[PDB]
Amino acid sequence: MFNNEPLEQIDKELHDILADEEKRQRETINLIASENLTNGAVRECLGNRVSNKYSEGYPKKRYYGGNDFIDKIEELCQKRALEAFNVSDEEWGVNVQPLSGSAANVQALYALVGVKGKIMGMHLCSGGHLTHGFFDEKKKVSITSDMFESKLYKCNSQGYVDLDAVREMALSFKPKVIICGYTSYPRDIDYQQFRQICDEVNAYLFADISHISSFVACNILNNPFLHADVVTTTTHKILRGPRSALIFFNKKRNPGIEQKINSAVFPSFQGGPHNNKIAAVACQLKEVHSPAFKEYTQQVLLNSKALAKALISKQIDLVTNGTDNHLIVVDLRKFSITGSKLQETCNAINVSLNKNTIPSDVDCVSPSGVRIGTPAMTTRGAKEKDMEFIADVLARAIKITVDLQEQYGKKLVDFKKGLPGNAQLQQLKQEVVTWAGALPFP
Amino acid sequence: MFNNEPLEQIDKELHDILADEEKRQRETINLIASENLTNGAVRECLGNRVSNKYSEGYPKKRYYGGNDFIDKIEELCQKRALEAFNVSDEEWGVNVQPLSGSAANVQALYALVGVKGKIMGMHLCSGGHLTHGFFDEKKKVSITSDMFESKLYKCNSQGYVDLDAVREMALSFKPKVIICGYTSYPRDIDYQQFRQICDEVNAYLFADISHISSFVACNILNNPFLHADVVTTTTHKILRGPRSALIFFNKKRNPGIEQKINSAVFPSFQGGPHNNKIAAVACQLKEVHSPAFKEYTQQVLLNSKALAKALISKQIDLVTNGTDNHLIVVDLRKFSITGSKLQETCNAINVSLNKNTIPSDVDCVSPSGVRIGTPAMTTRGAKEKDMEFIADVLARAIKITVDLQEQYGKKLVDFKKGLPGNAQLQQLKQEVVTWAGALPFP
Ligand SMILES: Cc1[nH]nc2c1[C@](c1cc(-c3ccccc3F)cc(C(F)(F)F)c1)(C(C)C)C(C#N)=C(N)O2
Ligand SMILES: Cc1[nH]nc2c1[C@](c1cc(-c3ccccc3F)cc(C(F)(F)F)c1)(C(C)C)C(C#N)=C(N)O2
Ligand SMILES: Cc1ncc(COP(=O)(O)O)c(CNCC(=O)O)c1O
Ligand SMILES: Cc1ncc(COP(=O)(O)O)c(CNCC(=O)O)c1O
Ligand SMILES: [Cl-]
Repeated sequence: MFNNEPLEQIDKELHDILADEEKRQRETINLIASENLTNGAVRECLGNRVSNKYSEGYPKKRYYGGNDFIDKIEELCQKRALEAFNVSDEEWGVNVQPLSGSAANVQALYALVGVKGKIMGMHLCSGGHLTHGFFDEKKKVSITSDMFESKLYKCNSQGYVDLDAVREMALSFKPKVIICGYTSYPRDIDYQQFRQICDEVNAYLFADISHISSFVACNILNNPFLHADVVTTTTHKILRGPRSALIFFNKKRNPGIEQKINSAVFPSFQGGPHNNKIAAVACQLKEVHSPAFKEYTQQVLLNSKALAKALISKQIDLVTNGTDNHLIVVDLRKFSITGSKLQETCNAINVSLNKNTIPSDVDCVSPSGVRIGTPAMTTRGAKEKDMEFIADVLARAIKITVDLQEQYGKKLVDFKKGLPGNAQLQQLKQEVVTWAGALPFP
Repeated sequence: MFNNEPLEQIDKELHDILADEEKRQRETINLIASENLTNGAVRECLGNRVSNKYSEGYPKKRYYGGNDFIDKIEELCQKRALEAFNVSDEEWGVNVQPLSGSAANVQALYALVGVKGKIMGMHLCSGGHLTHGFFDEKKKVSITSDMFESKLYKCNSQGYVDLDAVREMALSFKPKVIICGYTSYPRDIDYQQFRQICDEVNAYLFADISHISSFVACNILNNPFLHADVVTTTTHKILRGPRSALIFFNKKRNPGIEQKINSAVFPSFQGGPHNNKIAAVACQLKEVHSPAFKEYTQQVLLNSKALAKALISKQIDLVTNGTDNHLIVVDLRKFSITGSKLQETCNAINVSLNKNTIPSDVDCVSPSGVRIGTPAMTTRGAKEKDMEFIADVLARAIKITVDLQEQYGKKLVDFKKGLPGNAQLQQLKQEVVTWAGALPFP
């Protein structure tokens, strides 16, 4: 007693928009540092009937029976995760149930410190995530600042994490957890120094590596598994999996931590797991542990270095003057245009990027930067040579943005009016669409 | 620079288990009250490239651009939802971002009351959910009992919600929210009476209708939208959607609730939405609002009544002696077997059900019932005639369970030893597999 007609016959209205969405993705230069494109096999898992099953609990500790095949998939996923991140299952545990990055960080934080617990994290404005304790004078913006007591550490004026400030804060604040790994940080992290600071105050070390996870797995960047008690990551960014999260815990360092984490994910926060997510994650973790994926990750870094170097050749300033990873943050102060203005301009030319704060910024309204990344475009086959064109397109959009601002003024409402119909933008979009439309698309 | 091989070529190990899972689903008599089977169209959405997109924020208020088509899908979803639940978009608002039911409840609860906030809900043992404030002497099991202050109200000895007790509790406890709508409750709810109690104490009315959402939408059962401040529901159960949740808020009763609820989902708890989820939900919400789906829902109730009646003709006791909905809870005390033993017996015969508490039960360990539901089997085309056979199968499983307990003893370890190779079970399973295997499968 069901309708088995395909999506196109069943809901033509919805199917058009999805096909529209498909066309926009394939015709866009996607520089969102956190975005990627999943392969058909990962999308087959996400559409699988495994999502039908309710399997509250953990493998071999299910509330319900009929979970034999589900248990194999959840165990296959945990093995592949520990393998991919070069950790021993005797020494490290992992939870595959968190639905997304934010849920996983909140669940993990709760496990470690509990309600009213004290946490330290990097500020959103300096490159931290919302789930790292972010609040504002006006509001406790994140649950992580409301169900926990949070202190926030700023990066220095050159955009690097300033450890002296971190230690100064840890000794005075005395938190139970200190979080590192960030949302818009273009450089590598000194985990060892974090581990040294955490010990002095007897606090846990929490590394959130969602943005750089692939780098850590393939040993191109510093390894937080050597020093951290907990490691969290999403699977949908540089890792190129579905939208999900992973929580790693150091049993050797903290016995009895497995129970706290596992009980935090369920039943403290979540109910039934999403089995299609888990199947999809397993599928990508196998790809992650192949010499080919290491190649791709290497390619992402090469493209990022080349992109940075080309932007600098065109007189564009980058925060910290470059990158050790997949992402770059452009300081736009010399051009006197805001990041929101450039983002608007870039949408008009089918270039996806995001406005981003810089060290000088005092407000999340009017940020002075944009953040770009290479993983999506690297997934689409762009090589080092292709980055000069991306940099050229961005330089042209900056100039166009300056021209329009000269013509209509700094008020964002007035600036947007200049955008529709602009000859140069229509031309620029056209070149963007023609090059973007050509590239391999999973 | 990606691998486009199909799932079978790319991951044969994973692909076999999924086909295994598929075959077990198709060969099982699925009586899990919270389970259903999604159509190909809903799974096409789940596998869609829309999940590649990051769209933090809300429609027309996105952090990033390139969200034109994503915005159409989110607005189309909220529109379709409000229509389905027969509410005016002027009077009610809905949030479509929550990843699952538990997340949605925690988010909604936080919006209304905040940290340390006072809430009241039905106890887990009486048919309430974990997200309704569940705690135990040994620990605060749900975040809802830890981040909030919760009081729990029990049903009476006949299995009915006892309003006198709720009022007694509300006036004494003075919570900001009172929750109704349950995980294992076989009868309808008097929302009006709840609305009265809440007014007496100035508390919000929260209805969780995930198990009965279809009955509320198609108007076979009482409408909580008439009385509640908030309605929450999952989309993966009777509604037949993907795994996701919806949060409804009454704007007329509480202006400025829209912002409180919306900010709670993001950026308080979650980050990026899962667009494939939202797309999937829109697709099912269209089906919900068709006269055909009302027929299916009607059929779920016909099947449930018939099943209760057939169980009773076989001398099996039901909590509240019947049902007003899709679910039944069987009291097993007269047979001196526990729910866990019957669940084990039922997995051996490919009958999916879950152990459940009954009013007499003091502790969650060793519960004296099993909960069954008709939505999955109704989805597979089972009519009222087919229920006598299901009831017959369950009667045989109870008898066999009693015989095995006689042979091997009441200890769970000892009882399970009798299970493998049992001639009657092999026979019952084969009978089960033959009938189940034949039914339509989406
Ligand atoms: C959307 C998002 N999610 N997690 C994040 C952001 C960022 C961000 C967040 C916010 C923000 C502020 C208050 C409340 C909610 C918010 F999302 C404002 C801005 C800004 F300034 F550019 F408008 C940027 C950015 C990557 C998009 C951000 C940055 N920078 C950081 N570090 O982490
Ligand atoms: C798994 C689940 N999720 N939400 C639920 C349950 C139930 C349940 C929950 C628990 C439970 C207890 C402590 C901690 C975590 C738990 F999941 C124990 C039992 C039981 F009785 F079978 F042991 C049953 C049931 C539908 C499966 C339950 C019931 N009854 C209720 N009302 O809501
Ligand atoms: C370090 C980090 N942690 C957690 C999250 C949360 O992931 P979910 O959105 O799946 O909840 C993000 C997302 N960062 C947003 C971006 O970089 O674009 C992140 O950058
Ligand atoms: C009333 C109610 N609310 C929330 C949930 C949880 O939704 P998620 O599992 O998607 O978090 C359930 C599922 N209860 C388990 C069952 O009935 O089988 C429920 O019955
Ligand atoms: Cl999903």
